[PDB]
Amino acid sequence: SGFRKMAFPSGKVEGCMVQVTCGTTTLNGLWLDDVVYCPRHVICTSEDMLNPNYEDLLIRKSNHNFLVQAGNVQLRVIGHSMQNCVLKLKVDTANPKTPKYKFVRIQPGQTFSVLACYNGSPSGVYQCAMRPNFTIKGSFLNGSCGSVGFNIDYDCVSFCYMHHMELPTGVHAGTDLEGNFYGPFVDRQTAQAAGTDTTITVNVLAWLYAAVINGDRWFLNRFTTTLNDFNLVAMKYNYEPLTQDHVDILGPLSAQTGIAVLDMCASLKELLQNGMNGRTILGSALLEDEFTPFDVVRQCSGVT
Amino acid sequence: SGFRKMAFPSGKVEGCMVQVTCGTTTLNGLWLDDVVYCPRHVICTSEDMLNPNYEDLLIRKSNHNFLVQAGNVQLRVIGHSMQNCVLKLKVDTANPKTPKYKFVRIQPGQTFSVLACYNGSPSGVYQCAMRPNFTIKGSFLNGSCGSVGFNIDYDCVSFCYMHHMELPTGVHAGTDLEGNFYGPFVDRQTAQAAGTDTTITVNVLAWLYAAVINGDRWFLNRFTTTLNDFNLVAMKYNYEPLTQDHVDILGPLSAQTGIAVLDMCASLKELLQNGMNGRTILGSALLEDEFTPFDVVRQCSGVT
Ligand SMILES: Cc1ccncc1NC(=O)CN1C(=O)COc2ccc(Cl)cc21
Ligand SMILES: Cc1ccncc1NC(=O)CN1C(=O)COc2ccc(Cl)cc21
Repeated sequence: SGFRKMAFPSGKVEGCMVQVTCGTTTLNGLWLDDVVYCPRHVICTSEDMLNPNYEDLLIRKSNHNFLVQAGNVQLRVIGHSMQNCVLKLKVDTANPKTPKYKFVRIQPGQTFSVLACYNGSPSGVYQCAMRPNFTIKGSFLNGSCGSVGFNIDYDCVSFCYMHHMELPTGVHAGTDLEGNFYGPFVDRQTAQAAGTDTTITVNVLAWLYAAVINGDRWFLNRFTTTLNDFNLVAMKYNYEPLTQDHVDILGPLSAQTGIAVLDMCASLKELLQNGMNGRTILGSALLEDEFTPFDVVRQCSGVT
Repeated sequence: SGFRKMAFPSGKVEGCMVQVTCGTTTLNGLWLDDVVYCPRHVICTSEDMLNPNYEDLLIRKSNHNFLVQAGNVQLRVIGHSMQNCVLKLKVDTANPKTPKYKFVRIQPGQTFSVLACYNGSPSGVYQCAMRPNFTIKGSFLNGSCGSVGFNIDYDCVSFCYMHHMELPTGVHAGTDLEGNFYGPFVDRQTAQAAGTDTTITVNVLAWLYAAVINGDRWFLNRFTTTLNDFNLVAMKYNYEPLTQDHVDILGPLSAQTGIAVLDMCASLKELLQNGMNGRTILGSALLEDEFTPFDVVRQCSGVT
């Protein structure tokens, strides 16, 4: 028992981290097979970042301008290309530590682990959710660009995120591994509206189920609700409307605990309307939304 | 910017995890050089656990009864010995993935990362603190025994914890890597009092400094306090008394922000007495104590 914000073991991803330098800019790159992926803004100076013409900036660069170093050793760059907001540097050596991997575009509300890196060296690992507005609330500093987000299914690493920037509001934005930004963001130093965010309802309900499994049950009540009634409350409190697909994904947790999904919705309704009255749930004094129903099942079953 | 409960990258520790089986019990072991360390209760059956005579139980075991498997391959056991509550199994092969390492006994209030494992396979990584009462609030299930806690200083892994048991209260207890339990616990299935716990004051103050660095500053006030006055409040709210050694450890954070330690103590005093009035600090609705002043400095500087 016990429930923690757990990240996937980062070993398979640590083996892929490299440092990429172009001119005076150094950031992180991901070396998979004979290709190194990194944010295309590695080719900019600070002066270029207000409105960079990436196509023109990249034309001034040759393979030998991209310095790629895998810890101690230097990689030989034999090709370079830009795909959306990422650069792909072809190297003459396939990474011997390349794990089985996939590139995936995650849905808002899904979670993943981030291996924060600086100068190609891993500094720490944390779990987070892709917000409904396609931002992530990470922990990143200057030099963290190129750090990646991922999930692991037994021996396969599905890379879903590459870090690009911090918005003026302190939140984070990035791309999938094909260089497409999540959300409306562009890789330019401009103020950028991140949409209205909402709380990931299906994940809060999953976390209330994790709470019951682990013995925190004070919030359970004698009530039930309907999807319509619950959604009027979700509306008022800026929670994502609950759908039958979310109820379906919560089936395994409802089966394990014997608590019907709509009954858990009535506990969440009372918590939204009344607050937590100075009490905690799984060590938190707020409703947590960074655990998916899959995360709860994985953590509560002991999947490796 | 941003502040997360970040764990150390687990790669160096994943390389050391093995499965240890003795009879019908399987748990995790730590393979460093030519020795595998694991909880001594691997030699018990469920019947033995009410009051095991470990010396007698171990005399019934020979080297060949300890099945050690490093993922796919089997290790040959050439010696076994019990040191406090750990077994040390000498193997004929030194672990080729052994990192630079140390065994350390951590102080209560210090933090570390845990790589939760099942059947010798890593399942996830999370950061936690050793509570003042020498328990840890982890996330562990049956089979997690032998999972380790550690910290990393550049290339050196300091192992500080090995998981042994869950107390009837759902909290966790374990040993240093010499097999000495943290706290008054014994490796026996008996109800065991974990002392009165307290909140780690120096870590809450470190986290309020992390909040200011990251822009959360609503809790700052026009007041100051003294160590004596602050300690009367710490007493009432079950917080550890603050000492000059804690103020000294907070020096770098006070220097970075320009907020004197006693002025931050006055913000913490007002938060203890008034609560957070429905507001949050770094995404938390309670006062967080799982970040040491070293953790805050490391996270806010980008140490790899
Ligand atoms: C400093 C920091 C902290 C956390 N995560 C990332 C960063 N770094 C950046 O954001 C880099 N960067 C700027 O600093 C400003 O101009 C930009 C415009 C576009 C893009 Cl892609 C990057 C930038
Ligand atoms: C189940 C679980 C969940 C989380 N962490 C650990 C465990 N496992 C245990 O605690 C094993 N175990 C018992 O189950 C009961 O008897 C004991 C007495 C002493 C010692 Cl050392 C171990 C045990």
